[PDB]
Amino acid sequence: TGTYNNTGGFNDADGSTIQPAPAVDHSEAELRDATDATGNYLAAFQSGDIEAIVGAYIDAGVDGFDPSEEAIFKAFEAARDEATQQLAFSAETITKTRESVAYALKVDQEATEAYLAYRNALRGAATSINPLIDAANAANRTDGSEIEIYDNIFLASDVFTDGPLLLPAYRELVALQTEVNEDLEWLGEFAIDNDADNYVQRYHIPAVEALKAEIDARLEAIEPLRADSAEKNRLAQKSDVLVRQLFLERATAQRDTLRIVEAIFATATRYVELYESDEDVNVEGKTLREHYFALFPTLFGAASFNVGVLNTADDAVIDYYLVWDTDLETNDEDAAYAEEKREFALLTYAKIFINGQWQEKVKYVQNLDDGARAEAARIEAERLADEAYRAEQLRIAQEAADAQKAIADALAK
Amino acid sequence: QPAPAVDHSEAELRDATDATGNYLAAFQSGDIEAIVGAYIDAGVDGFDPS
Repeated sequence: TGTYNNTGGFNDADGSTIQPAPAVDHSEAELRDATDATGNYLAAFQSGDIEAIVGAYIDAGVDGFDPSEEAIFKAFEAARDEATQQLAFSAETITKTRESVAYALKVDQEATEAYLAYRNALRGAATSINPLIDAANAANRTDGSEIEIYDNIFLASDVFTDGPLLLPAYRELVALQTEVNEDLEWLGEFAIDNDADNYVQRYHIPAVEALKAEIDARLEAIEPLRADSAEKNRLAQKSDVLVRQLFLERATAQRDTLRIVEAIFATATRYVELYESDEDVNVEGKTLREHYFALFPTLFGAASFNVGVLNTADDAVIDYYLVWDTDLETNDEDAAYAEEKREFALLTYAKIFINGQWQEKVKYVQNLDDGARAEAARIEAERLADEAYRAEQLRIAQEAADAQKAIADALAK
Repeated sequence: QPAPAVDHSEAELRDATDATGNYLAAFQSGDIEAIVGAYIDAGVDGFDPS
């Protein structure tokens, strides 16, 4: 049950029912295009000039302008139908934006998980390597010219920080492995034992071999985590979640404005329709057509408030499409999404107690209307039923009396 | 409700009362933002405005 007028509660034709939001990547350009496809419809309404509104949303008609009320009613009905369709599209825009936001959250969640795993692996390798380096350095008797004195790993890029860079550390580890493999081959020479001031001993080779084996065992496990971290950090940089939140806010404001636009058009259509009509009954000391005319002053303020909100909602997107303060210090952060979500939810909660003021008046007038229309059928229905019942009762009684006369004449014979 | 003489320790009273007094901290503060943040669930990551 769903129409411009309905008695079935929440409706999907307006954007009030529940809808799932799987993580599906809808590009921000798609959001911008879909939102601008509707924002062009509201330029005349947001301007506020009545002449522009009547020129844009109302059709002039045949070259010879017909001033009869029927053409005016038809034009208003067409405008109302167009507004209804625009509202139907703005409904689906919301779900599109929500799915985009969900995907944008999932990607950088996975990216930061992978980064943490890779950093932990690097920290473990750093913990494991250094003691063997010290042990091998302690067991050296050469002059230190070709077989140099080793230095502690990660001398520049401090890995123990929470969010440091991690490529220079890997390159330093690779360079250390290369240096170890280079210095290992000179241990196989024949004239390395030059003199007492520089020579080799028995325990240098086992230490060097153990260090090389540990490095080779660590790198083999380090590699896949580095690859996954790089791949996932590159992917999460191709989507921002803040602009999608802004688009969601803008589309919600657009739907809110389209609601009152449709309400105004429907009110005008119904007011024009009830001209000199049989259904224009009188209630509460006034005519039914009179009740509709009183709705405009409140709508002209509620729509003003909605347009004031939508103007800021529109201006926010244009100035913050691709610029700093929308992307932040690192690839994954929820300290900014949470605050904006909180503010948006608070604004959504607050606005549900404002539109209801005019919603209840519209519901009151509409309720008067369908109550009168539906009550002006039950008398006729019951009258027809009672007439049929009485006719059937009389017919049955008459035929029974005829049957009694029949048996009378039969057994009297 | 009846009330037979049964010894419930004052520490039990304090714990049972504080188990409820934590619920009313946001309401007793009086700030509407704290109330809506504490007693109302935000929902799915994509905030549904329906």
